Amino acid sequence: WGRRNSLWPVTIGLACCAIEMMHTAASRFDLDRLGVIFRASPRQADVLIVAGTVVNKVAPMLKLIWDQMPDPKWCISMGGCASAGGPFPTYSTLQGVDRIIPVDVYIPGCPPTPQGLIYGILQLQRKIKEQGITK
Amino acid sequence: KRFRGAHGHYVWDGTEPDSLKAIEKFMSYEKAKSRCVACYMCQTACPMPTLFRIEAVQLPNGKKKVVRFDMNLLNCLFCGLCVDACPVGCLTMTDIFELANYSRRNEVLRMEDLEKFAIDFKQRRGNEPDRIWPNDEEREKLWGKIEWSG
Amino acid sequence: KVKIYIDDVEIEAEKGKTVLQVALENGIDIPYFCYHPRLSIAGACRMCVVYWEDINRLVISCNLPVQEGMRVRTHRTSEMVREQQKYLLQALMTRHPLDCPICDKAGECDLQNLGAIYGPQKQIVPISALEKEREEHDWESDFLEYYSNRCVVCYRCTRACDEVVGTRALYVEDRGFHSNIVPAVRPMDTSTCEMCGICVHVCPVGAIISKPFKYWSRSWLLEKGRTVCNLCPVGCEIQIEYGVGDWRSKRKVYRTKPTDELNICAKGFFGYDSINHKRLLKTKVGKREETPGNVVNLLTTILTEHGGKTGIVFSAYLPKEVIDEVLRIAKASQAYVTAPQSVDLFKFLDELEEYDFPTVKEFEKADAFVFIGDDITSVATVLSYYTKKKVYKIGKSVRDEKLQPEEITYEDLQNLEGNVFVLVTPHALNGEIKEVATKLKELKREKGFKVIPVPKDANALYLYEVLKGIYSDLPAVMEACERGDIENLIIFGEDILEFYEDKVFEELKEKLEHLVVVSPYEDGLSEYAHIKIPMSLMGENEGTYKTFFGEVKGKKFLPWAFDDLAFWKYLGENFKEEKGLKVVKSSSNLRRRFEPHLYRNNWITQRSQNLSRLYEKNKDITVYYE
Amino acid sequence: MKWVNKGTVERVKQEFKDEVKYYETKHTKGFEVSHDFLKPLLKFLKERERFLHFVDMTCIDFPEHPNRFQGVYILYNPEENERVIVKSWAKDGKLPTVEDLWPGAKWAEREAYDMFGVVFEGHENLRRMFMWEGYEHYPLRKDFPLQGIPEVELPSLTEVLHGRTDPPSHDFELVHTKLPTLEDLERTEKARLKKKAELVLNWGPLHPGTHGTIWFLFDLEGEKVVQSDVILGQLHRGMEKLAENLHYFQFIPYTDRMDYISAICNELAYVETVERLLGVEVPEKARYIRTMFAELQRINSHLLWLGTGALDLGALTVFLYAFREREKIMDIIEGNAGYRLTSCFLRIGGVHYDLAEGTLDVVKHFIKDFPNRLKEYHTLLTRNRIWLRRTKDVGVITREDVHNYGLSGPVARGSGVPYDLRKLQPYAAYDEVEFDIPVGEVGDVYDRYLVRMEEMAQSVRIIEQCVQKLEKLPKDAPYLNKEHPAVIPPKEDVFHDLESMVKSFRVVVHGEDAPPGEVYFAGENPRGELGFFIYSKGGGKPYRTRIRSGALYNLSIFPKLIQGRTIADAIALLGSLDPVVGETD
Ligand code: SF4
Ligand code: SF4
Ligand code: SF4
Ligand code: SF4
Ligand code: SF4
Ligand code: SF4
Ligand code: SF4
Ligand code: FES
Repeated sequence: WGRRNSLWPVTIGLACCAIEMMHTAASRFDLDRLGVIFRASPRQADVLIVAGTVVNKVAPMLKLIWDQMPDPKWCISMGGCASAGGPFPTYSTLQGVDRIIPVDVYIPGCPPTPQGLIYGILQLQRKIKEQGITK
Repeated sequence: KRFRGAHGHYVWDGTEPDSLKAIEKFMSYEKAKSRCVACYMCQTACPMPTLFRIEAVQLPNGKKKVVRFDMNLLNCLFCGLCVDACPVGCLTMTDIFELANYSRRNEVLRMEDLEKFAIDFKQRRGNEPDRIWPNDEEREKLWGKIEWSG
Repeated sequence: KVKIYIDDVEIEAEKGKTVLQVALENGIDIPYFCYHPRLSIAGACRMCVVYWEDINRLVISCNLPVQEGMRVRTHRTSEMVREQQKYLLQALMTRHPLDCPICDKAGECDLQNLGAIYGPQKQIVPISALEKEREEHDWESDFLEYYSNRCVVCYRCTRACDEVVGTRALYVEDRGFHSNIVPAVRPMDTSTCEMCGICVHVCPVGAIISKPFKYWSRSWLLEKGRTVCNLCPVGCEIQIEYGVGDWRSKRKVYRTKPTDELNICAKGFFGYDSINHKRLLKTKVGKREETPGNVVNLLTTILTEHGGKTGIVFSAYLPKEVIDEVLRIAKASQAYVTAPQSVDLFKFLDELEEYDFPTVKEFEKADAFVFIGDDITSVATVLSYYTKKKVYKIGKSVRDEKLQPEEITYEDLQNLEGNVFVLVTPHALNGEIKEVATKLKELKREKGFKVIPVPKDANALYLYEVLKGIYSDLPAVMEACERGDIENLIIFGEDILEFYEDKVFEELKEKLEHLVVVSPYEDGLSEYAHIKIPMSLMGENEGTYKTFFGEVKGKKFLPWAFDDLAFWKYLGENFKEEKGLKVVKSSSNLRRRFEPHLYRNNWITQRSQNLSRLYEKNKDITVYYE
Repeated sequence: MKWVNKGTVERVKQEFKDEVKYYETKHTKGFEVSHDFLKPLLKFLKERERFLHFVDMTCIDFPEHPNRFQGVYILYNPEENERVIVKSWAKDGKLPTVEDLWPGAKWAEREAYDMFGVVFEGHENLRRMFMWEGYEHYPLRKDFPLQGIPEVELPSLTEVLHGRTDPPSHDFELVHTKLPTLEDLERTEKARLKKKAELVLNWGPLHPGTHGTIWFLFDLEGEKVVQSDVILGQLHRGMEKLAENLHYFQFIPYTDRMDYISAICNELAYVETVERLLGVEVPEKARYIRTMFAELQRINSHLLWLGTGALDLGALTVFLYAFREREKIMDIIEGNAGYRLTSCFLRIGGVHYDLAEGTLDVVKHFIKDFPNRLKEYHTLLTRNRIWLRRTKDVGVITREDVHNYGLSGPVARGSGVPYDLRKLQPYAAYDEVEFDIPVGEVGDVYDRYLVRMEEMAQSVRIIEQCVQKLEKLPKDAPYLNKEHPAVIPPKEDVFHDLESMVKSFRVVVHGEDAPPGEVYFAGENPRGELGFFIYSKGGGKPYRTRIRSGALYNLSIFPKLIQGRTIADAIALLGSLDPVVGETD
């Protein structure tokens, strides 16, 4: 329920979904009680949180940040833009980050509320808690 | 109360608007099931119609029956334009927001789901008044005791 | 020819036109309901009010002829006109139901459009959605449904039924606020009504609904295209409404509509479903799909090495371009060429030796009409909408009775006088073909009448023009197949099934070395084929037809279409020099197996689920007027 | 805000006799000039007629015309408060450069070349603005599809990792637009600035700074910046092209996602523009609800700029307080609009809903406290003077740069220019409400910080006036102009009568019946003048909707300020210009 197993994610703020990310980190919601350290350097991070829409111009740059992370890693696509392309079916928008980087949790919303982002993280933890529990 | 959360389909429970009751004679519906008459106003008003999938048929008795209603929330703006376009009081936005999941498939609502969401939303906050926030204790941490008035 | 003013804007208008006509031509939108360019003026809806400055009075523009220097004002500059538009639209909405969510007219409704643009914008006369009633009677029909509360009683249907189609099947049931439209005879499906759908199309609202289209879609979710209807030789231009398979609608034809010229019959209005029925859209060998290139090689071998033992049976439902390419290939293969119309039509035209084929527009010049043969209204229906002069008759008369035809004898034709149009149907002369043709040939030379042959199949007259002198007799070709003189048959369509029953082709599949069937359907004659080749239907090709409305060229827009013409032209690239032909003739008399009917005139309308219901109800009825 | 005065029009006609043609629209006044005389007219309008302030420039695509591209220019006379619009056709796909007249127009020319393909002879290394070097299309062209050209199969890797090969959603398109490579990004970087110094500092495309998506390029000599450029496009999604495919009312939610920090402000600018084109009056109750909520967003937006500005220099204690106050504003907006950030509160004709019960009591509880908390941030910041000296002398913007670069919002006011559209070109209710326009004297980073601070105070005074006005209105007063045909009525009306239902169906199926014509209107958004230039050929969908970003022009002056300075001042400079990746379309 409450695990000392810490998670070190890198928040990739690209659009509006990033503003809601800051509100979750602030004094109103306490995302620390869940063991989220939030390191800023991608070299020492294991969870890639894509918060915002990914433009085709940013796709090669984002993929590089992913391959540059240690192998025990997960990825959370916050909002529909990073999940499936969101409300932008246009010539310059990448329809979902899972097309260039596997994602483990999709958080719907435009943008999701701070609690929705928290529930989404618990879901990632739920997965990991029983990912090392089967085999 | 005005939160624009996961969509829902209000059900046939007796509290339908005059517009729907006026066309009930043309519909093939079941008590406690979706009110939708497949008018396509929600999807037509929506700037992202591709996320919807609505299908209706004409039964051999002449009545109309809705056979499919799916929504893909990952391409939704949560803008509320569709609810504005519903002329029968069927489409609605609930308070449901804990929908993060592991696959694009879990973010696709079928009709059966839209009904369950609305039924639950009406069951828990149907008679709740339209207030700026519904609970003052959860807000007291940040605001404190507010001097309300009539 | 005349200068007028609409909101102080000078506009030139041809004398004889109305203010409403002129305004619409110039893009000045004036709301209107009862005016229809094809019907007589009614002046009943009053929605077209304009302020006539010259007389300081509100006047209806649909009835106002243009006069030199007249000055009118529309809602653009007149509050009086604006107030009456709001009142008139509010009046119509008083008992109009809140049916838009399920009404088939939503999106293309005159009341919904005008009511939202010029209406009251709010409810002024407070009527509950639950009290939106008007007197009503069941039309007792499986195809049409009347919603009297949606009716904005405008009398377009009554006028169209009486002035255009002429069936006189509707009447206005009791006067006043509750005036409601009722069929003169119920059940409607077997009454004088010809189920042409014109009432559905002229209705400005969803009062008259097409049951086959009800609730299946929404008007704004369909694609639209216009082309030539090939279900008979008239050549009407109709609009096909279809879906593609995306979020809006299924990949099929949903309904069809006439243009504002109201040229359409039941076959054209309810037969759209024949386009969706068991289509053959890919080349196949046996039951296995095969690439067109491989089929082209098979045919190239058949005609190159065995053309002199190959017979080609044309279809009159083929456009000129395909007929010509196939005929050119035949002449390069030394094959036999025929068409089922060689049984009756070609024998008649050979004796008549010269005929007339004027356009429908030229029908105005006739003083009288003589119908010889079948029921013209059942063969080329829309023609019955233009034969408004005196009508004489020799032959079968069922739906033609609406024209009050006078029966006569061939001996009486000698005494008619002045620009007589003789419309003769060769498929209904049974053994008197040569005799009748000989008689009409005398009449055309001595008295100068116009002898117009009315084929029952769309491009049969062009087939005759391109096959005269070289066609083989259909029975002779079949007889040659039994003898073994013809080893391969390329049959186009199912025109042949009007003379031979299915079993014959079940046996021919065994006897022939190659039985090639070119059809649009996976069922029927194509089931017995060795090689199946798709044949295009209306809206799937750019082919021209020699019809009563002229030489009309269709449009290709249905996305699942098989490129019929491209296939044949590709095959033709393998045939350059003309080699010749073989002709077989025979005196055996083949009798037609079935008489055409208003709701079933060919193998295409036969595959329409809608028309089949109408046909089953009316097949035995022979008297509709007396 | 009037357009060209009769006097300057004649002096322009007497000088360009058969080369210009004066014209008027329901909402714009301007000129049509021959190609070879475009620049002489502009230089005349700016130098000899005082239209020094550059507003915007773009192009319209008319494939049915031989020239096919009409250049559109909009200038402003601050001395007389007038606007002018100048149009001209492109000769063989070219146009004259105007960057020597208005340096700020350089980026507008870059945007046009990337969206339409128009080259500006003499642009000084014209490169695409948003797309990468080598893109093969011009998306704003009418024959280019909105979804681009799908060419590559790009399955969902998460679905492939689980064997599920079937499409995961009924709207999942496997074919995708071609994706660039890291090498493709390198060419746009090198093709941007021509080597001038020792090292090529590269702060992007993605960097851990405050405005992480903004890409910068510095030419350094040790620690000094000689040359400098910016590369945007890290958030370009085709807004202007999405509008061409939507009805007017359908674009409101897309305006929230431009400057996501102040959504209600974006909606007000857009809606106020469309309401001019359609000629829609807004009832009083809605005008005060718009004005009040637009000001609550300005406070909310400045708090973010202040919180993120404080976060840039440590002192995270200010970030927590700033966001503590933002959470209060969001509790009011979310309770009334229904969403925390992308409100989608305004509607064409008024507001979505009336105020939620008890909403005025919460605002009063906020207006009483917020004044005291503003005094905390003033002294909690100036407490540490280690940074106070780091701003009182750098980044000075002269009034010449305000007009030459087209600056607006706090950036222009901090330099002395009292350019505030809430007063110069009133909208919603800023005429019936009394407030003051803060203006600086030095024009440095500090003056812009102080300008934004009093704007929050001035906004509290505006909200206070909107509260007393709303209390005096019966809750019976309308918040929607239901009598206009282009205004979609609330569902409650449609559930009740047919007279309302037919309006909903008409607008939703066909769109509003917009008349032909053109309109240019702008709103005083927290970061500057948010302009909307709409061109209508008639119908439910606009032919072209050009969005003039006030923040975009505020960033165009960045290379001028950091030049000849130290790179350490880049963090404080960028923060004092308050840019947003979202307003770069
Ligand atoms: S999901 Fe919505 S809020 Fe998040 S970046 Fe995309 S459009 Fe903006
Ligand atoms: S608008 Fe309402 S009734 Fe119409 S299709 Fe959507 S949910 Fe169903
Ligand atoms: S909330 Fe907006 S984007 Fe989502 S389905 Fe409804 S109208 Fe479409
Ligand atoms: S007739 Fe027109 S206004 Fe009446 S319900 Fe049907 S679509 Fe609506
Ligand atoms: S559909 Fe045609 S024939 Fe039948 S009643 Fe109407 S107008 Fe007459
Ligand atoms: S049924 Fe249609 S066409 Fe006939 S009167 Fe009524 S509204 Fe007019
Ligand atoms: S008359 Fe002939 S051409 Fe005209 S619609 Fe009927 S079948 Fe088609
Ligand atoms: S249109 Fe003139 S009265 Fe009906």
